[PDB]
Amino acid sequence: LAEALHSAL
Ligand SMILES: [Mn+2]
Repeated sequence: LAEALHSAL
């Protein structure tokens, strides 16, 4: 989830 958020951002 951390990196999902990074990509989303
Ligand atoms: Mn990242």
